[PDB]
Amino acid sequence: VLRDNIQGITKPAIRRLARRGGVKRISGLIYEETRGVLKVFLENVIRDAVTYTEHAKRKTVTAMDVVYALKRQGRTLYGFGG
Amino acid sequence: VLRDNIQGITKPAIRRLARRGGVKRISGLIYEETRGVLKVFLENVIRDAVTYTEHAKRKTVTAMDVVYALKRQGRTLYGFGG
Amino acid sequence: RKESYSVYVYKVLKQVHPDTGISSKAMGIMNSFVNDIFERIAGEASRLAHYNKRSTITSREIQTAVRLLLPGELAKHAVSEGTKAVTKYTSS
Amino acid sequence: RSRKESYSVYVYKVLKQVHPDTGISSKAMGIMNSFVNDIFERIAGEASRLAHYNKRSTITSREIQTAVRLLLPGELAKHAVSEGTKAVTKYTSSK
Amino acid sequence: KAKSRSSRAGLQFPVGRVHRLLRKGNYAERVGAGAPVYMAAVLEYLTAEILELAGNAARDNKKTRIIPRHLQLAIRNDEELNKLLGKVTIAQGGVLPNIQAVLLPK
Amino acid sequence: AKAKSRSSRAGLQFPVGRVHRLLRKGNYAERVGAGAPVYMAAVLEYLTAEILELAGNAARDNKKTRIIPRHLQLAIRNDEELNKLLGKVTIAQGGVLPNIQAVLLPK
Amino acid sequence: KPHRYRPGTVALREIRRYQKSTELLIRKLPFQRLVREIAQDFKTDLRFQSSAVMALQEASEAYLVGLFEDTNLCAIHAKRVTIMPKDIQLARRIRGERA
Amino acid sequence: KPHRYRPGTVALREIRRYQKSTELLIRKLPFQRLVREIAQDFKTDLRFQSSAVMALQEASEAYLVGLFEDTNLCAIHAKRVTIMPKDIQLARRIRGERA
DNA sequence: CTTGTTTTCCTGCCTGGGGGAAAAGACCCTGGCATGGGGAGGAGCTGGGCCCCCCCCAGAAGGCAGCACAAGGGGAGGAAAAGTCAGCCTTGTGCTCGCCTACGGCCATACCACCCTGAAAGT
DNA sequence: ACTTTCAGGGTGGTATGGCCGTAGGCGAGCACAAGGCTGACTTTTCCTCCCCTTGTGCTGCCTTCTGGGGGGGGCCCAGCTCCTCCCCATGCCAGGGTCTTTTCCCCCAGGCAGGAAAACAAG
Repeated sequence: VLRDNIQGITKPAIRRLARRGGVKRISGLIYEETRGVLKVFLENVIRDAVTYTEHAKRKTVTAMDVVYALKRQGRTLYGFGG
Repeated sequence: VLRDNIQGITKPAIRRLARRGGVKRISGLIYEETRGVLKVFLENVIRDAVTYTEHAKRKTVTAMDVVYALKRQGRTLYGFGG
Repeated sequence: RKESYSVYVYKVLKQVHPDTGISSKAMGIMNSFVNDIFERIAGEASRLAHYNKRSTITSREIQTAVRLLLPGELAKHAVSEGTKAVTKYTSS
Repeated sequence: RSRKESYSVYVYKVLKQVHPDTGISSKAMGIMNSFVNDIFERIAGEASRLAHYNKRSTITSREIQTAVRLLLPGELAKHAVSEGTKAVTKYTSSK
Repeated sequence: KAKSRSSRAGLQFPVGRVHRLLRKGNYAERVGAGAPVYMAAVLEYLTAEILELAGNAARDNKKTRIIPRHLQLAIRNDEELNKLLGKVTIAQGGVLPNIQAVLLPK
Repeated sequence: AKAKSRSSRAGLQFPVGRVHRLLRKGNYAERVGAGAPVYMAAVLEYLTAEILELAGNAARDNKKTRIIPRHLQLAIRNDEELNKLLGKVTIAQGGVLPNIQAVLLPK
Repeated sequence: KPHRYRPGTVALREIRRYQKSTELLIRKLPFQRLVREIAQDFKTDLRFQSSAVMALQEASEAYLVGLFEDTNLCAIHAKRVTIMPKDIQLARRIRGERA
Repeated sequence: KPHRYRPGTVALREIRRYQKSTELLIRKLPFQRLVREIAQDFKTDLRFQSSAVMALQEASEAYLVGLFEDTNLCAIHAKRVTIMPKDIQLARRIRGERA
């Protein structure tokens, strides 16, 4: 998992997400744009979750850590506890 | 203070607000849309302010009531106490 | 051990939909909903007491927290529900 | 008339430290007081939520530091954490 | 003659556990006697309101069980519930089927 | 013993004792540690000094010797970190940043 | 014929002037009347602090100016320089006020 | 010659198919590797609960779908059906993620 | 590419008003003392997160055809911008009234705290 | 179905908050200019909108191959629990050092007149 895993978000996957979003046609640079946007979002959430994990003096990120990190960013998530 | 005071937000005032927003050209339908948007925003803030005032068993709405109403909507205001 | 509202969400489901069941995934979601609304109402009532320099959360602070947090017709029915409960609870 | 309280005195001392020859107006001082109260409330609420998440009863400098890390952006949080740690070290290890 | 307080208030939500949650939640120094009753009435009302619409959605799909999809359908179809839970993600809930009218063939 | 100020002991200007009292009476936890007020009063002093320095720079740029709300707003909206911290905050009588999109400028 | 400025340069001068200032761009009396008229529907025989009305006005000006900035960005997106109601609507829908 | 579909009908049927489902649209293993690669710059030797990675994936997918709806609105604003990186940029800026 | 024309910046002069210092006090912070309790630490246990193995088929990737959509150009019209002129209504000032709010004082009941037990809800 | 943890009953104490009284600050209300801002009309220009056309970039489809998903097994570390106890935080009281409110006056900001300079747009 060390290097260049952003390409694992394949163009078919991004098209599936866009289709769920109601998008009909997709330009070719959208895939790179989406990879960057998702990377920024994930960096924010995982930084907040790791902060909680480190404060709890744990070595394992729990689903509750992610739920708290999402709550403090304004995106509440139901279905993983809380 | 009883009827039709939304028209007191005049077209020159809306133009000045747009100019502070950096707008160069304004359509003639923008004024009656800005008035409705402002009306909705003021209704939302004043409802919460009056709810705070009634909870405090007061009859005069205070700057602190308004500040709490604005804070509750993610619109924290500096300068009028708090 | 751990606690939740599963016993009471189920007893509420059997009152509005006596035949319909609930998945453990849907029940776990309903538990996050109840905990999220409780912390919303209690947090607003906590601030309401602090603004007024009170040290007690009474039914008045819960009633005002409900009217601040819930939308129009949800608040009218939630307040009518809470008021009806306290009226019957205090009167025997 | 009941006496109110504010951060104006300490804001003024910090201002005379950072800019010895420039003043401040009453409205700017009110904004400074609102800012200090806002940040205090933010950090204290975050530390309270942290201590509740970890089933703790005491809000500690550890909770304050983790609230600061969760609330401030990169360089601001770095420098605020450093300032808080140095202040607590001076308080505990001297005088 | 040791009646429960939930039975005294006529509710199916736990007044005693709501009272304990309010007392140990660091919300104020004191908690009044009617506050847990009011809070447990509001929570019960909201839970019933959501479950009714979720069961309606489940019956709409000829399913006898409420699932996260049905909860999502109920929340997003109800205008007041959508406004209340406007910043909430329901896991495995999906989205409402919605296509912009410009994307449909002429 | 001659009462020694905890702010002086910590090295700060902000009121460590008043911060402790506000933490204790704010209903945040059952207990408040001894280092929590000292840490919070240091963070609040650092964040005050940052804004005050930037606003003093903004006042000097305008050839004023007294900070007014305009200077605080200019400091906040020109600092990347402070703008992010106070992104949902309205400064009364602070104005907006000078900014015109290139599309609207004359050709 | 007299001297006349081209359409759009006085607008730029006004943009510069109003972005250099901090004063309130809506007259205080009509805004106060609007605030009282709106509060009537929530509670009759209400009173207001001058500071309360001032806080409401400052909040409203900040809100409207930010909304106009987003509206201008939507107008430029649609390859226009004139802002239209649909630009305000798109801005509000994206920021989450229209859904 | 064989029969083929016109460009757009398959797009609409894919929209209809993926708007009726709830399953995650990203492959779980490459999403997990991405999450573990991002977390490596915050703390080395991090373990992850399977439910934690699942929660991250559900949050990320809901965020991307909600963003693509706003991107589609911005694309339609410019009299288009194809979404471009500038539509995403405008949507994120108006949302507040780019300011 | 010049010259006239509005508009804004700069500088000196006058002025006023609001902020920074001074003083009395009042109020809460600190020191000192006693004390229960929470959380840090040393074990012990086991649940699950990691890691490897094998298989397979479902999905991704690359290529090709073809088409439909984005974009640029051109032209018409209609709708803002700018300028001018008459009016009106905001605002700054001044005077009045009385209502509401905030404080004080007294006390009453409502909630905390604690000791026990039975039952509710968690596994 | 067992159980074991917690909600309910009864009692003591006091502290928070409710009620009556009171005073003044400030919010509402009324005149009264007057002049600066608004409303309206006119010109016309320039920006929006529509139509056409090109080519390029996107989609749809087909085939190959990879790698994600799904079991299967081992393991060892990390999270959780339990028991000690001790150091820290809490509660309380006495006394002064700090911070709040009032007073004032002098310098920094506001207003204005006059001149210089800087873009603008016509030719």
